[PDB]
Amino acid sequence: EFVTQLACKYWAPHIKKKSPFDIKVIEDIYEKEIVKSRFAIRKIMLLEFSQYLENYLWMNYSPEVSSKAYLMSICCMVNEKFRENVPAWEIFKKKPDHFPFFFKHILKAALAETDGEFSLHEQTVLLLFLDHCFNSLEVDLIRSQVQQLISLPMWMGLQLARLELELKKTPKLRKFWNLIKKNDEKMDPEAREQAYQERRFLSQLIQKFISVLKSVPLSEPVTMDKVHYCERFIELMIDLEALLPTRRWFNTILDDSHLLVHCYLSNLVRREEDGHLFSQLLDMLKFYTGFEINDQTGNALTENEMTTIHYDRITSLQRAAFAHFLYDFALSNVAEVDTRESLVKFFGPLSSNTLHQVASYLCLLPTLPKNEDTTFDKEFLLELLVSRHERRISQIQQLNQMPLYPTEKIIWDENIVPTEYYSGEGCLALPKLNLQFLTLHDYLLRNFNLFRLESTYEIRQDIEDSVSRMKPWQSGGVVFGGWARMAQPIVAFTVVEVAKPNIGENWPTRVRADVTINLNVRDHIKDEWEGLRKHDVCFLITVRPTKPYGTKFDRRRPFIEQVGLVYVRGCEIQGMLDDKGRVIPRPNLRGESRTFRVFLDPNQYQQDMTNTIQNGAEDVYETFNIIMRRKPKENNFKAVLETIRNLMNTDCVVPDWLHDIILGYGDPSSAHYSKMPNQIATLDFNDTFLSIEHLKASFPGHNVKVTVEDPALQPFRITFPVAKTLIVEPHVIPNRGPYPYNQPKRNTIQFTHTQIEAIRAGMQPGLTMVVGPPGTGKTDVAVQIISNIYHNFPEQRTLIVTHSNQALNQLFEKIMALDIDERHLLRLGHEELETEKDFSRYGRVNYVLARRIELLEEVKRLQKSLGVPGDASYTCETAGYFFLYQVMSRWEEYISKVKNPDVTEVSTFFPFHEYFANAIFKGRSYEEDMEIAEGCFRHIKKIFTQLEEFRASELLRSGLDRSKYLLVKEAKIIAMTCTHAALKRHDLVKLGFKYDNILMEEAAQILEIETFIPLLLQNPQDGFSRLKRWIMIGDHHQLPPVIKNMAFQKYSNMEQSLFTRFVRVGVPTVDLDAQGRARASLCNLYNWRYKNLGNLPHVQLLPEFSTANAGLLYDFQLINVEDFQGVGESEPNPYFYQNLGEAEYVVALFMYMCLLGYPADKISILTTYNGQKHLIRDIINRRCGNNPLIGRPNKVTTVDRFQGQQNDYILLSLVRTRAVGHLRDVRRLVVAMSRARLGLYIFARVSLFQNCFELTPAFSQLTARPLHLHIIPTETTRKNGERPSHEVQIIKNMPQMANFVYNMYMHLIQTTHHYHQ
Amino acid sequence: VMTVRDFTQVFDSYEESMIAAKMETASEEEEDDVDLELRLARFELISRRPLLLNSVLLRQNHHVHEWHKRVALGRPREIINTYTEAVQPFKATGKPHTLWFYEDNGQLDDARVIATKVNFKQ
Amino acid sequence: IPRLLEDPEIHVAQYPLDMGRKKKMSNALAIQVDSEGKIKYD
Repeated sequence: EFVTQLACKYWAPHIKKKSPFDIKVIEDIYEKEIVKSRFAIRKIMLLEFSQYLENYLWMNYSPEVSSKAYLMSICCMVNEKFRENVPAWEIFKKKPDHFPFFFKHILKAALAETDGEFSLHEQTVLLLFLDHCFNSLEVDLIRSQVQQLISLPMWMGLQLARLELELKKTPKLRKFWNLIKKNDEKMDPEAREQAYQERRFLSQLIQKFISVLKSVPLSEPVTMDKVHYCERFIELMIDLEALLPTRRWFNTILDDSHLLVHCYLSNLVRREEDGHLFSQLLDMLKFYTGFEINDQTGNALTENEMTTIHYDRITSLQRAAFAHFLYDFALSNVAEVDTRESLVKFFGPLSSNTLHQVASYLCLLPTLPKNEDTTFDKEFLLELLVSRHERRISQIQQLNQMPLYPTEKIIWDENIVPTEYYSGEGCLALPKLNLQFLTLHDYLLRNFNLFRLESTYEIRQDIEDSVSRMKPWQSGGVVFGGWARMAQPIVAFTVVEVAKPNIGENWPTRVRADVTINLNVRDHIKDEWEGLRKHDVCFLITVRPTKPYGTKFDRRRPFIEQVGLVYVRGCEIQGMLDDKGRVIPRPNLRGESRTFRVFLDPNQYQQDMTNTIQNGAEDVYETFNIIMRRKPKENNFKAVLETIRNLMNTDCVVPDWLHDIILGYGDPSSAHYSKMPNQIATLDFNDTFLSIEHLKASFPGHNVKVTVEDPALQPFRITFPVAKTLIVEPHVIPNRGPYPYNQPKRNTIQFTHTQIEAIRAGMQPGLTMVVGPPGTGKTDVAVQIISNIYHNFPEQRTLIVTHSNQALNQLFEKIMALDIDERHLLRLGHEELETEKDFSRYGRVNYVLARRIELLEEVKRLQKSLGVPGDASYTCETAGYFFLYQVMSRWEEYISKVKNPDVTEVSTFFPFHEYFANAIFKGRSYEEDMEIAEGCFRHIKKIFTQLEEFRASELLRSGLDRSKYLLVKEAKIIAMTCTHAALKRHDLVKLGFKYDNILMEEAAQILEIETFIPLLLQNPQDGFSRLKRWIMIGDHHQLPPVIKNMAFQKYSNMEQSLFTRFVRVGVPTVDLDAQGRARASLCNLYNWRYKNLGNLPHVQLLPEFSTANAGLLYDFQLINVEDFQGVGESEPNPYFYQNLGEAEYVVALFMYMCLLGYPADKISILTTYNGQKHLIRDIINRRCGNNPLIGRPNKVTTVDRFQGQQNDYILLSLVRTRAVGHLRDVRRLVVAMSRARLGLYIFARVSLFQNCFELTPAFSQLTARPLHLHIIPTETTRKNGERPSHEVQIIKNMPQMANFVYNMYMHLIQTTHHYHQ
Repeated sequence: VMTVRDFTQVFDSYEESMIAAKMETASEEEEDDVDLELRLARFELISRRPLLLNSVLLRQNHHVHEWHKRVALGRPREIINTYTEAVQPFKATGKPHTLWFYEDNGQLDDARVIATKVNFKQ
Repeated sequence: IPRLLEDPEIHVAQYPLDMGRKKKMSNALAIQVDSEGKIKYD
C-alpha cells in the first residue's frame, strides 16, 4: 500500500495530475523498500510494473541529483525488465542526454572498494546490469558508451612486456597504437583521465574479482553474496568472450590477468556444493578463452593453425629454457614435452623462483628482481606454465565424446536443467541466443546444448511421474506397489555387443543390449509397448528403494530419495525380437514376455567401463530394473542432437552470401536481391498481373514502357535496369493442343504493390524476408513465388518448409488452383488427408501408376490412328521407341514440308488428324494454323515426356523405391515440416536429395536450429552450396516457438527464431500492409504494431464487414468484470488460473447469442490460461448440457492454441486480477486481438491491464468504448454505424447477465420447442 | 568389389580419391596400413596420428615410428619412435636427425631378429 | 532380508535349511544318531 500510494501520488499512469518530483521518494523507496526487504523480487516487480523507471526515475535524472540510491534504482528497474523480457532501454533512448554521466558513474560504483559504500550484492546487481549493457551493443546509446571500454586502447591495461609482445606479433598494430597515443595528446587533462579510466575498467574489474574470489574460505562458512558475485562475474566474462566485438581486444587482457588459472585453483571451485555453479560457469569460460578463432580476422582457426599456435608456444618456451635455465627439455622434440604429464615432470621439480623467472621470459609475469623471492604460490606458477603449453583436444573431438543421453548426474542438476520455478534471480550455466555467434561451431554448439538441456527437463518429468506411479518399495530387493503406462519392470538385461572402435576414436562404434519385459498388463498397454519401433528412445533406470512396503510417496519431496534413484541411461530401439531370434506382415507373438534389442550410447558406455575398470565402480549395466518409454511426438531429442552434430562435423557448406548473416555480423542487407551479383535482368511474371493496369499500379515509383503499343496486345515479361524504367513485354502462352480445357489455370489474386515486391524478390537470387501481419496474404504470396519459380526455372527444385501441417494443407490447396502439374508435387511426413488430392509419397506413386495406364492407352490409340498394326500393349520403354520411330519421323517430315507455304498445306499434310478426331484448323492464316499444329505436337510430346518420367515405376516395383524416385528426381516442389526435415536430414543426404530454392512459412514460429537445418538437406556441389534462393515468410510480432520450460526462455532466449534474429540484425524485410479477413475496426486493435498495416478493398467495401452483430450494439467490447462472491482470480490447483466471474459471464454471453439464433459453430471461446479453459468447458456442459436451443462453440481453447486460426466471433477471457501475467508479451496480445473476423468480446479486470505500459496501444482503444456490455435483445441487417431501431439495454455485471439469459431462455422454452434426438 | 578396386585405382590417380582410399583402409593388413601411412605421407595431422594409433593398436611392432614421422612433416615423431622402442633401433636415431654405421646397424638388425642370445650379445 | 535358506524379527516365512514347506508324506524313517556316535543303521 506504500509503494502503490507513492506511485499514485508521484508517477502512476492514468492519473491526470501528480505531485512534482521529489528526490526523497527515490531515497526512501531504495532504503526502506528495496534494501530493507533484501531486494525482494515482488517489491521490485511492483515498482517496475508501476512504471517507476519511465515516469519517475530517468526523466528526473540529472548529474545534480544523482546519488547511490538513484543509480541503484535505475539498475534494479533495468535488470527487472530483462528478467521479465520487456523492452529495457526505451526511456534512455527517449532522453539520452544524461546517460553518459550515468554510465560512467555505474562504472565507478562497480569498481568501488569491496564492502565500502556499495555492498557486494549491490555490486552484483551492477555486474548484471553491465552484462546487459555489453549484451546490448545494438543500441547506439549504449554502444557509444561501451566502445571505449573494449577497443584497442584498453590494451594499456596490459603488462608492458605483453603489450610489446603483441605489437611484435602483429607489427601492423603498432601504427594504430601510435595513432591512439597521438590523438591522446589532443585531449584536455580531464578527458584524458576519463579515457584512461575507461580503458582500464575491465582489467581493474578483474582485479576486484580476483580479490573477492580469494576471500572465499576453503571450508569455513562463506556469505552467499561472495559466491553470487563470483558467479555473475564469470557470466560477464563468458558473454564478453563469446561476442567478437567485445572479445577482439579483451581476450588478450583476460589472458594477461591469468584469471582462469586463479579460478581453477580457487577455494570456491573446491567447495563441492557452494562452488558447483561457479565451476560449471568456469568450464564455459574455459571453452571460450581457448575458442578456435582468430581474434583479429574473426575467422575460425584450422587444425593446422591450432597446431602451429601450440608448436610456436613450446618453441619459444624451449628457446627461453635453452638460453637461461631445463637443458634436456629444451632439446627434446615437441611431442615428448608437450603433454600435461611431461610438463609437470619437467617444471614440477623447479623452485617457485625459477618458475616465476621462466614465466617472466614469456612476458607472463614481471621480472623477479635479483635475490628476491616470488610472491606467487608454486602451484599457481606451475599451473600457469602447464595449462598454457599442454596439448589441447579440439572443439570437434570434445563434441564427439559427448553422450547424447542425460544421466542421473544431469537430469536433476538445476544449474543446467532448471525447473519452471526459475525466477531469474540467479544465473544458469547455459548458452545464450541473441544476435551474433563467433563461428559456425559456436552457433551450432549453443543450439546443441540448449536443445540437449531443455529436452532433459521433459525427461525428468517423464521419469518422476512414471517411476513414482510404480511405487518402488523395499522387500534387500525391490517390489513395485503400483503400475505405470509408460514404464515397466525389467525382467532381464544383457549387453550383447561391444564393437571395436573406429581408427582414432576411443569408444566402441556400437553397443547393443537385449531387454526383456513381461507384459502382464491391460491389452491397451500391451499394444502400446508392442508399438515400439526402430529409433524410439527409451530410458533404462536403476532404483534401490529406500522405503519399506506400503510407505506413501510425496511428489513434493525430492524424487531421488523417495524412490532410491541410482542410475539413468538412455537407449534406442533397434527392434523387438521374434520367436526365431530375429529383429523385427508383423507377427503375432505368444506369451506375455517381450525382448527388445537396443543401442546404447557408445561414449556413455566407454566412460562407464573406464570408471569401472579404473576406479572399481560397479557395472551400471547389470543393475537396471525399470525401462521407460515416451510419447513419440515428444521424443525426437536424440535424433535432432545427432543431426546437429553431423552438421557440425561436415564442412557446413552454406552459401557464402549467407554465412556472415547467419552468424549475425556484417552487412545485413548484403543478400538482398539488389545487391546480388547474379541478379536477373528479365523475368517472366506469367500470370502474376491480371492486366497491364494491375502491373502499372504494382510499381508506384517506376516508369513502365511496353514493347507493344496496341492496347489490345497489352502474361508479361519485365526487364529491370542496372533507371526508374521498367520494360514490359507481353507474350503469348504456347498453344498446348486442340482441347481448350488444356489451357492453363491462372492466378486470380490482384496482388498489391507490396505483395508484388515480395514476389519479385522471391524470384531473384538471394535472401528474401517477408513480414506478413494477420491475414495479409502470406499464403498467396508464397504460392505465386513458387509458381513463378516453377515456370521460369524448370530445372530448379524448390524445398518448402513450414512449422505445421496446416500451413502445408493451405499451400497445396492454393497450388492446386494454379498451373502446376501434380506429378511435380511431393509432400513428406511421418496424417489426416486434408487436401482434395493426396501429395504424400503414397498418393504420388498412385497418381503416377494410374496416369501411366491412361497414357499408355493413348499411345495405343495413336498407333491405331496411324494404321500401325500390333496388338501388344505399350510399356514406357516401347512408348519411347514409338515416339522416335513413328511420331518424331512423321513430325519432322511434316515440318520439312510446311516450315521450309499455304494455309491449306498446314492441314493437308498434318500427320495426326485421326488421333485428334475426338477434339482443328481454321484456314484463316498460315501463322495461326501452323501454331495450332505446333500445339497438337506439344500435346502428343507431353504424353511421351510423362511416360519417359514414369518408366522408373516399371524399373522399381516397391512403393518405397518408387517414392525415392519422386523425391530425388521427379518432383520439382518438395514440402515438409521443419520437424520432419530435422528427423530425415540423414536419409535425405544419403539419397542424394537436391534442391535449389527454399521457401518457408510460419518462419517466426520455428526454432533457430530447426530453421538452419533445412539449409543443409543436401551435399555441396563442386565445393559450394547449390542453394540459390532463401525465402522466409513469417511474423515476429506474433507468437514464438514453444519452449516447454520457460526458464530456457527467461535465461537463454531459446524461443527466438532465426527469422526474428534476422529482423533484429537488420535484414531488410518486405512488410505486407493490407489484410483481408477481418473488419477494419477489429484490425485497429493490432495494426498499431506493424508498419503501415491497413486493409484490402473488399474488407473496406463489402457489406459483410459493415453489418453489425445481432443483439450487440458494438462489434467489439472490453467488459469489466469485478469480484464474484468475494473472489476474482482463483487457483484451485497451483498455476491453474481461473476466474468464475469471467467464465460465467462468457458462457452467459455465448448462451445469449445462441438464443438470438447465432450459429453456435461460428463462435469460438478463447482464454489465456488452461485453467480457465477447462472451467469454461465445465460451465458449458453444466449450464447448456442437453439444451436444444443452445449448441456448442467450435472450440473452447487457449489463445496460444489458436494460432493461425479464426472464427467469426471470439469470446475472450483474460482471467487475471492480481498480476498481468504472460499477456504482457505483446505478441500474445496481437494474436489475441486478431482471431476474430466480425466480433470480439473481451472479459477482464480492466484496471489491471490498463496499468501495463506495453498493452496501452490496444487497451486505450478498448476503453474508448463502454466497459459494460451493451445488448439489443429484441434483435440482422443493421449496419455498424447506424443508430439501432431497437432498445439498447446495458448489462452492468455478470449476475445481471446470468439473470437475463435465464429469463430469456425460460421465455423461449415456453414459446418454442426444437427437436434433436 | 572389383568396381571398388577400380575406383580405388581412380583414387590412386588422385581429395575425393583420398577419401575413397582412406575409407578403403578404414573399412576393416599391416601392408595396407603402410599404404594408408603412405597416404598420410601424400595427402595432408592429428587425425593421421589417430589412424597411426589404430595401426599401433593393430600391431605393436618397427616401422610405426616412421608412421609417426609423418606427423613431424619430426623430433616428436622420432620421440614416438623412441618410446615405441622402449615398448618393443636406428629409427630413433632417424627421429633424432628429423629433430636436427648402417652395417653396425645391420648386425644390430641381426640382433633385432625374432648361443643365439650370445650372438645377440656379440 | 536374505530370502534364502543360506543366511522372528524378519516377519517372513523363511525356512533356513531344509524344513519342508509343502506336503510330501515322505516314506523315510528318520535316520538317527545316538548320543555321541553312529548313524543307527541297525
